[PDB]
Amino acid sequence: PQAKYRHDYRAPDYQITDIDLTFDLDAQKTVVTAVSQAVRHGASDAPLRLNGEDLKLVSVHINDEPWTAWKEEEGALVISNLPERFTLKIINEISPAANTALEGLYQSGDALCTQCEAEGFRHITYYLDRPDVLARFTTKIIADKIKYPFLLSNGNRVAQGELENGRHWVQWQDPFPKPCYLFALVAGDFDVLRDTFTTRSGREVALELYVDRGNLDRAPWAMTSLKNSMKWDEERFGLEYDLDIYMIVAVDFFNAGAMENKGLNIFNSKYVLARTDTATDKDYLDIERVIGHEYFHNWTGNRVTCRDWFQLSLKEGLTVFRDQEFSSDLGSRAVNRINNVRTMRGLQFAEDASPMAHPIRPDMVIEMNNFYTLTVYEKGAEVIRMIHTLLGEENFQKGMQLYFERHDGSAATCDDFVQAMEDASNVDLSHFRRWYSQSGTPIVTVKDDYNPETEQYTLTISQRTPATPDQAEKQPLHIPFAIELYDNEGKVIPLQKGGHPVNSVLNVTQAEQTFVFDNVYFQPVPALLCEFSAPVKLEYKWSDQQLTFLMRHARNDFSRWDAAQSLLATYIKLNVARHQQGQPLSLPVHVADAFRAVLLDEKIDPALAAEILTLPSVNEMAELFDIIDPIAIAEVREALTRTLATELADELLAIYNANYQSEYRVEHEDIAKRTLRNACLRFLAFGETHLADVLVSKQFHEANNMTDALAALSAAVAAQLPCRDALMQEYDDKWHQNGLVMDKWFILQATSPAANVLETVRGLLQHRSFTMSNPNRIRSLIGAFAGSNPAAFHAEDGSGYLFLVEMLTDLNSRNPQVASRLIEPLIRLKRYDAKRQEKMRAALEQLKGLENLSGDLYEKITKALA
Ligand SMILES: CC(C)C[C@H](N)C(=O)O
Ligand code: NA
Ligand code: NA
Ligand code: NA
Ligand code: NA
Ligand code: NA
Ligand code: NA
Ligand code: NA
Ligand code: NA
Ligand code: NA
Ligand code: NA
Ligand code: NA
Ligand SMILES: [Zn+2]
Repeated sequence: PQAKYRHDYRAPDYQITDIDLTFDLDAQKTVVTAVSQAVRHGASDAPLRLNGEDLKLVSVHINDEPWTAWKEEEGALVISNLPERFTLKIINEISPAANTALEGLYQSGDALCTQCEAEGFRHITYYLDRPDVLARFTTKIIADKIKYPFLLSNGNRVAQGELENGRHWVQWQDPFPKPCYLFALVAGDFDVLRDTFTTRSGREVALELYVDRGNLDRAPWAMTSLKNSMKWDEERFGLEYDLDIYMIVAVDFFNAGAMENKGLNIFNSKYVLARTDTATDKDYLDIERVIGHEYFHNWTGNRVTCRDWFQLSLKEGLTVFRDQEFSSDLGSRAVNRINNVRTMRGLQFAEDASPMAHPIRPDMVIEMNNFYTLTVYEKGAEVIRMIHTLLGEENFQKGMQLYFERHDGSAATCDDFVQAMEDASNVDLSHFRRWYSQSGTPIVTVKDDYNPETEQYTLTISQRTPATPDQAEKQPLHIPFAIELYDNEGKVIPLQKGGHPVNSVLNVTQAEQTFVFDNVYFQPVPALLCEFSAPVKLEYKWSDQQLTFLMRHARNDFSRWDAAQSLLATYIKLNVARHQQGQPLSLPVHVADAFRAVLLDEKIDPALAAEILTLPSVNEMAELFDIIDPIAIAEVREALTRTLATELADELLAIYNANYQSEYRVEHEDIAKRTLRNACLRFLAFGETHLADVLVSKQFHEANNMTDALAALSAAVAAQLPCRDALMQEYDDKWHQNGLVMDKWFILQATSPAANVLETVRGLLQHRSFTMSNPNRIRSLIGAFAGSNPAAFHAEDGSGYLFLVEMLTDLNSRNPQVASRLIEPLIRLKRYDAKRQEKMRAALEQLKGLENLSGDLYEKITKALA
C-alpha cells in the first residue's frame, strides 16, 4: 500500500456534473445503476479512471453503447477512448450484509445505511471518488415495503411508486452539487420525531429525527439541540439552513461519531439518544456539541467543501471551532475552554510527539481514515482560534463572509481560507500559514525582569519546536501570546510602552525576542498564555505563591484553573519520582490550603470550582514527562486524591451537602452545582472507608438521574469500596438490554484499578451486552482498557499488550477503522522504558506479520517500528 502526497494534487482529467442512481436494495445483494454525465477536461488520450472497491461489475455503457474499451485493475475501472462529453452508465452489485467494515452501504441492525466519508462511495459504485468532483445527485431507491418502509436520501422527494411483489420506491433530488463523500442512503423502519424550525428570513424547515422503534422518548433533546444549533448559526455567523427538510438518522452501528451528509445526517445513536435516567449531563452536552457540529458543516464543509483530503482541517478545524463557540456561548465558556485545553495538552500533544505526528494539513497519507485526528480536529480548531485571536471577532466574521462569497459552491483549500481571512482583515498571515505545514508542539520559554528604577517589565520569550518523526526541519511560528500583568492587590496593570497602549496579545514571531512594558508601577505577577492563546508548551519558572495568587485573583476563570494546573504539575512530578523510590506522597501544606480556599470561596462559580477540583487525568499527567511511568502516574493520582480527601474532609462534605439538588434539570447552573457536588464525592470516596461506602451507595440508590447514579458508581469502582460489586451487578441487571447505557459500565470495568482487571475484561468479552460486531461496545470495553487504563494496559508482564494483539488480530479483518483506532496505545512505545518498549515492539512485529494486514494498521505499525 502506497502513500499519497499532497504536492501531487492535480485537477482531474474528467468531471462529472450530474449522477442519477438507482438502488435495487436487498441486504444480500443490492444492484446499483449509476448514470453519470461526464466531461473531459484533460487530454483526448487520457482514460477515465474510476475508483471502485469490492464491486461486482455487470455492465458499462457510454451513450447507451455497450463499451469494449475498458479494463478493471486493482481498485479501479479504467475506460479509454471516450468522447469529450458523454453519459456513463455503470451497473454493479454489492453486498451490504457482508460489509463488516461499515464503510459504504452496510447494515445497522435491520436498517441499511451508508458511510461514504472519506472514500466509501467507491464501495457502492465506480466513481470519481474525490472531493473536487461535485455533481448533482438524484437517487431512486427500490425496496421491500415491509422491511424498509422509509427510504431516504439527500434532498427532497420528487417521485414515489409502488410495485408488484410488495416492493416500493422513492426518488430524491438534491439541488446542490456535492462530492460523493456527502451522499447518504438510509432504508428501514423507524419512529420519527417531527418538528419545524423557521429561519430568520422566513424559510420553514421540516425537521425529522429517525430512531429505532421504541426510542422516541430519547429523541427530544437532540431535536431541541438541532433547533438551538440553527438559531445560533444565524445569530453568531449569519448563516441559515438552505433546504426544505433536515433529516437525522440515529444508527447503533457506526465507526465514528456522526456525519454531515447534506440534508440527511447519519449519527451514532450515542450522540442522539438521551433521557434523564439513561444519559449524564456530559452526554447531554456531547449530544448538543455533535448535533451542532454536523449542522455547522452545512456551510463549513458542504456549501464550501475540500479540494482534496489533505485539506480536511479546512472543514474539520473550522467546524470544531464553531462547535466550541456554540457550546461556549450557550453554556459556560470557561468550562468549555478548560476541557478543550485538557484535550489538547493531554491527548493532542501526545499525538504530536508520536510516530503518527502530522501537520494539521498533512503531506503524506496512506489511509485517509487514519487522519481524522486530534491534530486535524482539535489542533485545527486552535489554529482557527489563533486567527480569531489575531483578527478580533468582527474581522474574523468579515473573513468568514469573504470565504463564503469566494468559494460557495466549490471545493477549496486551507490556503484559500487563510487568504480570505487575510484579505478581509488586512492582517498579514503569511508567516501564520506555517501552522498548517509544520508538525509538533512548540515550546515557549519565558523569562522576566522587573526594573524598579525605570518601572519597566521585560519579558524575554523564546520558541522552538523539536524535530518530529515526520519532519527534520522546524522554524519559528507566528505565536499569539496573550498576557495580563497583576499588581499586589490583584488589579490589572495597564500594558503600555512610550506612552501608548500595547495590545495584550504579543506577536511572538522569532526564535527569541524581548518585550518591554513601561509604567509598571509594581513587580507583576503575570498571567501567561492567557486562555491558552496558542497550542504550545509554556516553560516559565513559576513560584507556588505566584500560582496561588493567580488562583485567587486572576480575572479570567480559565487562568485560575490553569494556575492550579501548574501548581499541581510540580507536585505530580515530585510524587512520580517518589513512587519510583518507594516513598509516600509528599505535598506541602500551603498547596492543600490553596484547594481548601477554592472549596470555601463563595464568590467562585461552582463550574470553575468543580474543574479546579478535578485532578488532571492520567493522560494529562503523562504529558508532564519525557518517559512515561504509567503505574506511578496512576498511583500518584490516587494518592493525591486520598491525601486531599483526608486533609479537606470536613470542607468536602460540607460542599457536597450544600450543593444537593432535589429537582434534576439540564440547565447550566444546575449542571455546575452537580459537577461540584460530584467532584466532592469523588474525594470523599477516597477518604474514610465507612463514610465513603455510605455516601456512595446512598447516592447511587437515591439518584433520580444517571449523572448522580454514575458518579456514585464510578467512585465505588475507583476507590474499590465494599458496595462496588453489588452496585455494578444492580446496574447490569437493570440496564443490560440497553447498549448505550452499558457502554458506561464497560468503561468502568475497563478502567477499574483492581489487580485482576484484565481477567475481568477478558471475561466480559462473553458478556450478554457485549459484541465484537458493534464499534461502540468494542470501544467502551477494549478501547477504554488500552487507552484509559494505562496502568493495566502497561502491566510489566506484557499481558495488556498481548490482549490487544489478540483483539486486533480479529478487528484487522472485521473492521480496520476500529482496529486502527485501538492500536494507538501501542504506537506510543517510544515514550516508555526499554523493557516495555521491547514488549510493545514485539507486539507490533506480530501484527505486522498478519495475513491480509489492512492499510489502516500498516500505516501506523510501519511508522511505529521505524
Ligand atoms: C469520518 C466522518 C464520520 C467524520 C465527520 N465528517 C465529522 O467530522 O463529524
Ligand atoms: Na479519446
Ligand atoms: Na463536477
Ligand atoms: Na462536509
Ligand atoms: Na456562555
Ligand atoms: Na474534548
Ligand atoms: Na469540546
Ligand atoms: Na480503506
Ligand atoms: Na500576507
Ligand atoms: Na524573573
Ligand atoms: Na499524554
Ligand atoms: Na455477547
Ligand atoms: Zn466534522
